[PDB]
Amino acid sequence: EFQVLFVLTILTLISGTIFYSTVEGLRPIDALYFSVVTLTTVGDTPPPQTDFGKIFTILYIFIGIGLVFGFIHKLAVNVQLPSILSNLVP
Amino acid sequence: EFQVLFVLTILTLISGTIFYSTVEGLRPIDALYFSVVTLTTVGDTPPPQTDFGKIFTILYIFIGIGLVFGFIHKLAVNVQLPSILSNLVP
Amino acid sequence: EFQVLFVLTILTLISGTIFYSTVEGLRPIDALYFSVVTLTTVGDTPPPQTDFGKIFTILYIFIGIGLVFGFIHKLAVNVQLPSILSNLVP
Amino acid sequence: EFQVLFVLTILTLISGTIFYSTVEGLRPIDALYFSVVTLTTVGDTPPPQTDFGKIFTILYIFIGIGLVFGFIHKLAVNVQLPSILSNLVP
Ligand code: NA
Ligand code: NA
Ligand code: NA
Ligand code: NA
Ligand code: NA
Ligand code: NA
Repeated sequence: EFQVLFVLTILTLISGTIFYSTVEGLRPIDALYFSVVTLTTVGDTPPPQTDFGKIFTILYIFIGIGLVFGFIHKLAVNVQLPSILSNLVP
Repeated sequence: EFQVLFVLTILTLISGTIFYSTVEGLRPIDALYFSVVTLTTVGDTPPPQTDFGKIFTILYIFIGIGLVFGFIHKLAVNVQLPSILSNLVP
Repeated sequence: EFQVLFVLTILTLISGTIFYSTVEGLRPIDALYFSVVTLTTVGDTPPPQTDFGKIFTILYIFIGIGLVFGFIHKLAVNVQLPSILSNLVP
Repeated sequence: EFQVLFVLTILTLISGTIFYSTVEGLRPIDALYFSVVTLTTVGDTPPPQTDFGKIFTILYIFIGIGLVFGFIHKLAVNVQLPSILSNLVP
């Protein structure tokens, strides 16, 4: 489960990194950052400047938001919860 | 269900596209983009400049956020989940 | 329930409108807009410029986000859902 | 539960405050603000300017978003709900 959401999240971010670095001309790290803050809805960066960028982003949001939060709802619910929960036991 | 959330999401975005292109003077694609990042809460674009735009946006957020995420909670929960889940079966 | 979440959401937004118009010097409509996009996490506007504004916003987010989404999870789950659901019945 | 989510949220924000004030050169209050709007997804501030800042932020989002909302889903669900609910009783 977690490992699978891990991989799926990775592929989604890799695709975003390749897309924005190519079409929006971003450095890879900036392309990855944009992909991450977009899918997590933080959206603290300027929007895409090209129409291709805008269209892809719209589809990217709809298809990737569900996956990213599903993964997050496990990274802390099935991995970080116990580590802290079990330790909260004297 | 999915098909219905599909259509409802479409109508909501169409209304947003017409509204922002007319009142905020955005090109249709930019009006659609603003509508999408607003309802998904990414909000990476500058806010509306007119009071009419601000008022509509406030109402648009409250009435459309629930629908958009409901749709998303199906596009990946009842459509993208199986496609990957079932295939995860040797 | 809905009517109560309605009122609670209203009071929260009224407080935000008064606060930002006074401390950040925003016109009331802009103060209301900032309050709304902040609590719904759209956050498409520039952040507060004063330290008082930043501190209040931090507390405002933590105390109001839960309420605002609870209300939203009813405005469409217990009000907009039936209207469309029941009508989907031939 | 609440008290524990309280503390965990605190530590996460303290780490963010120290990180951004040091690496991005922000005043402590601004570092705390950035940490808060990032983890709650409001993201109304300019993104980090350094690559170290971008990388940390990516990891910070994935590890802290779940915790922050879990806490929020208690600050109003197990603390602010009764206070208003019980009082709604004549
Ligand atoms: Na956001
Ligand atoms: Na945002
Ligand atoms: Na912004
Ligand atoms: Na958000
Ligand atoms: Na933003
Ligand atoms: Na800007």
